[PDB]
Amino acid sequence: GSFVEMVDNLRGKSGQGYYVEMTVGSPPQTLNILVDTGSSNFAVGAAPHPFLHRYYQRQLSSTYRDLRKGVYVPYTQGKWEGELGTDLVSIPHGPNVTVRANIAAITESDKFFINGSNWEGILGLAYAEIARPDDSLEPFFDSLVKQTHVPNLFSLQLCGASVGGSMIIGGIDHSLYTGSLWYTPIRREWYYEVIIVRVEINGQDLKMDCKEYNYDKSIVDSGTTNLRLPKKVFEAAVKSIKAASSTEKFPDGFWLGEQLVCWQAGTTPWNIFPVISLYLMGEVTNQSFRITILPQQYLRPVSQDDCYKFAISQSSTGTVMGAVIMEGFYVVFDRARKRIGFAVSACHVHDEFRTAAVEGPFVTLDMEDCGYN
Ligand SMILES: O=C([C@@H]1CNC[C@]12CCCc1ccccc12)N1CC[C@@H](c2ccccc2)C[C@H]1c1ccccc1
Repeated sequence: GSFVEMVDNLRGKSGQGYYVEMTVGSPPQTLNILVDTGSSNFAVGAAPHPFLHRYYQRQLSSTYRDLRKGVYVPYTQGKWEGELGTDLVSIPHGPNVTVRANIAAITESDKFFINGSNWEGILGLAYAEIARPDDSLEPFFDSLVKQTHVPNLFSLQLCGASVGGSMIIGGIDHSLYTGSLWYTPIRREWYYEVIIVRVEINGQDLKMDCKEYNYDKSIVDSGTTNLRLPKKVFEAAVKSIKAASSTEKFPDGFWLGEQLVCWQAGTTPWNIFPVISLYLMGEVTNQSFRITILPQQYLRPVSQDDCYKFAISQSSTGTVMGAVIMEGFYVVFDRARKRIGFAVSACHVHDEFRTAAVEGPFVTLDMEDCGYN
């Protein structure tokens, strides 16, 4: 394929995020940068920090322009602060272009950088609406599309377990997937917001009002590890997953992520755990499709023992389809056509009895009733 040089341009550690090399300034300064479809700022470590091997040195970059305004990104659960500027940015294993992008130079942070993650910054790939300090700060990808002829599309193949993957910028690599691509509309351009219309555990409908699946939003977020579900959905899903996997018993805290369970090397009974199906709104009236994930996806590896964390968790800010979901699939962020495509990944981690799937079409009525207003 023509996109060959962008294949396998992602690295990472399990549960710690996928990152791509980005080259900033003049002369060149290359950093490892977290690929995050759940935020909208391009920001880099710019001062020494215990968890950073390298950082951005603005004084050494002749093309760096100070924007003379501070920037702060808040969280649950930590934060970072820095200075706004612009500089020249290229992706050596991405598109053959160089753009002047907004860059936040991180000078202080709390619980942002992860010990041993090997990334030194973050690439916010979502829309300007959620950018800090506000929506006037053009996100990187917006700059890329405005300044170059790179098509308004990227795609992600995240390969789970030391992890790897591909970010194809400007197109779709057909070697990265099998079968067909199925598209769900981007409801609104802020986060990558989608609509979930039905949930099944081992083919059994969870039978909740579909509004609950998308309260108060459902997003596709490459920077979040887990499948995160609204409290009511989480509880019903856990109750159903428990009942489906009853050939073995697990402590209550396992389902809450407070306890881990370990198996002797290569003896994890994947077969005892159910498959989970998320149905997404399709592109045609009353039409949906489903993506199916294996226990290999939602049980994350954390001696001769393999330890696993239950990687479905509770959320009070909507559903978050994180890496747990994305790792089964080749995921197309077709910004040009306001839609997200899903196909079975060529690097899909499966066993000999079951496989991750993207299947359709299905008939689902009143799907418009499922969205939060
Ligand atoms: O939710 C996120 C991202 C979205 N995907 C992964 C995320 C979610 C899970 C946590 C996390 C951790 C590291 C990197 C990414 C992410 N944010 C970016 C960084 C985050 C932050 C975290 C810790 C300290 C300071 C800032 C603030 C937030 C944010 C997003 C959008 C607007 C404002 C803030």
